[PDB]
Amino acid sequence: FDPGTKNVTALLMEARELEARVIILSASEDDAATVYRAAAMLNMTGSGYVWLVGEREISGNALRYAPDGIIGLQLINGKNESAHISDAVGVVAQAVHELLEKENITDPPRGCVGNTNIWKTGPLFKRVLM
Amino acid sequence: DIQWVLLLWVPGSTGDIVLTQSPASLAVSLGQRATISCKASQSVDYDGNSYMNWYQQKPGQPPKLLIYAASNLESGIPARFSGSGSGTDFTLNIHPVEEEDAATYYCQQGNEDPPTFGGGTKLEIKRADARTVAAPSVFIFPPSDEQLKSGTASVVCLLNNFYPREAKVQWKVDNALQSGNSQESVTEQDSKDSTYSLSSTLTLSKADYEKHKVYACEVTHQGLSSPVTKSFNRGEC
Amino acid sequence: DVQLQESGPGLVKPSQSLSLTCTVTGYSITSDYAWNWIRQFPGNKLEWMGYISYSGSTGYNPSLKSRISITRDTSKNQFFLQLNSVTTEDTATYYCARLYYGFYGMDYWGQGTSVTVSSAKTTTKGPSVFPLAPSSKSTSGGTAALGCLVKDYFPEPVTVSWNSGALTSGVHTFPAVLQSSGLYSLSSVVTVPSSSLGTQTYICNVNHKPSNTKVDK
Repeated sequence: FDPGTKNVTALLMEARELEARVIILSASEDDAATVYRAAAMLNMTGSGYVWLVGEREISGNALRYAPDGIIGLQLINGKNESAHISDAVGVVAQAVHELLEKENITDPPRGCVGNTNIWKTGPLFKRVLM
Repeated sequence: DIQWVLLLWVPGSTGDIVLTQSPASLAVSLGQRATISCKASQSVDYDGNSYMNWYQQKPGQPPKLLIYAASNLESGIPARFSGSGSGTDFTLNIHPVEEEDAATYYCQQGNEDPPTFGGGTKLEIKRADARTVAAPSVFIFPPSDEQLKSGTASVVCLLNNFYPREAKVQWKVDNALQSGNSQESVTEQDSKDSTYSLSSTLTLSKADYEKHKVYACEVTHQGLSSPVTKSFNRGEC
Repeated sequence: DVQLQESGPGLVKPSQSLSLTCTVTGYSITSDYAWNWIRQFPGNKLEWMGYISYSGSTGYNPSLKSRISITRDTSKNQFFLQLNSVTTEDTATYYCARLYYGFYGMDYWGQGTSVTVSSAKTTTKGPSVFPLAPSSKSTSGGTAALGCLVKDYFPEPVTVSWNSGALTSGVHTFPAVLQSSGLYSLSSVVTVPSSSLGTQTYICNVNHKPSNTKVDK
C-alpha cells in the first residue's frame, strides 16, 4: 500500500472477512498508530489477531493507543553503542583473520580520487569474505 | 541585597543561605535544649558586639523582634531567651520551647546590609531517626476523562507527613527512567501538626494515560523506607 | 550506558536564545525516547509536553509549536534549543534527560539544571574570598553552626561540589525561590561531620556549569 492511507477502516474490514488474522505493519510508527486506533475503534485488538511488529514500528508515538500485549520485537544489536560496537569489531576481526588464513589475499591498488581503481578480484574477495 | 524576603524554610542541604546550620531537621527538637545560631566570617563586629536582629520567623505568623544586637532584649516579649555569645557565633539556647517559639531565627545583621536574612533551622517533628517514622498519607485523586482531552490531568497525589528535605519519590513502575520527577508543592512548615504534602502533578494527555501503567505514588524516603504501593485502577471518573 | 547528566547552561541573559545542551550519550538517540523537559515550578502546575524524534519534532506545546527550532546535533549525540521569549512560569527546573516515552515516573535521585531569568552581569560579581574560621564553641549536639560562606557567584542550581570529594553524608538538592538581585548565597552543609572540635576544616568548593571554577575560597 501507499504511505498515508486515510481509509484504514476498509483494510481492517477486509482483513476481518478473510480467515487470516496476521496483521503485519513494518512501514513506520504513524501507520502503526493509525492501524492500532482503527483496531481499537472496532474492538478487534488481540482478539485472535496476530500483531508481530518490531522496535522501530513501536518507537516514537505508536503505543499511545495500543493496549498492553502487543508483541514488539526489540532490535538486538541494532542501536546499542556500548557492547554492539565491540561485538562488531570482534566479528570483523575474526572475518579478516579467516580471510587472511584462506587464499585470495591480493592487495588492491591505491584507491585515490580521480583514478579508476576498480578491484578486479571484487567478486572473489566478497565470496571469500562470505 | 544579599537575600530578599523569602517566607520559606531551609532549601535542603544546598540552601540559598550561607548562615544555615543543618541540612536536615535539627537534632534537638521541642522538649529539650535547642540552640540556634548563625555564622558570620566577615567584618561584622562594629563598635564591639555585632548588630544581629533575633526574631522567630514562623511560616504564616508575622515575626516579632525579641533580641537586637545579640546583647539586649526587645520589649514586648518576656525574658525567656539566653542572649549570650560574641565574636563570630552568637549562641541562643531555647529552653522555653512552646508551640510558637519553635520557629526559624534569621540573624538579621545591621552592619553590612540592613535588609538581609540570617539562617536558623525550623524545629519540626524529627521523622528521620529510628524513633519516629514519616507515614506518607497516600491519596490519589481520580482524574476525569473530559479534562484529559484538553491536556490537563488531575492525577495529583498527597504526600502528607513525608520527608521535606530529601524528597525522592521512588516510583515502583515496571519501567521509568528519569533523574528527578517531583512537583515542588510543599506548603508552609508548621510545628503543631506538620501536615504538609507534596503534590507531585504528573500532568499527561488522554493518549498518554492509556499507555501509562497503574499510577502508584510510592514514597521511599530516608525517614520511613516502607513500601506503600496504593494500586489505583485508572478509569472514567 | 546510562548517563542522564544535564550539562545545559543554567544562566543566560533575559529574553535570550537558551541553547540547552543535553549531553545524554547513552544507548541511542535515533528516535527511542522523548527527551523533553518538565515544567516543575512552585506555585502552579505543568502541561503535557511534546517529544522529539529523528526528524526533530521541536513542537512541545501548541503555543511554541513552531516558534522554537531544536537543532539535531548528531555529532555529539545531543541537541540544542532556541527557547525565545520565555515567561516566568515556563522558565523553571529543567529535566532534559532520557525521559522514557510513556511518563511512568522515576527511579533515580534528583538531578537536572534550573535556568534562571537573571542577567549574567548581575549574577557574576566576583567570588567572595572569605577565610574559613572554625567556630569550635557551639558544642550543642550532632549538628552545629559551621560551614563555608562563599557567595556572589553563579545561581544556586549548579554542580555543587566539595574540597576534592569530601564527605557527602546527607547531601540533597532542593530548588527554592531564586533572588532577582543575583546575590545567590549558596552554601551547602552536612549533618554529621563538620560539627566536631579541633582543627578539621570543611571548606566547600561549589563548581559552576559555564565556568568550572573550583579554586574560590
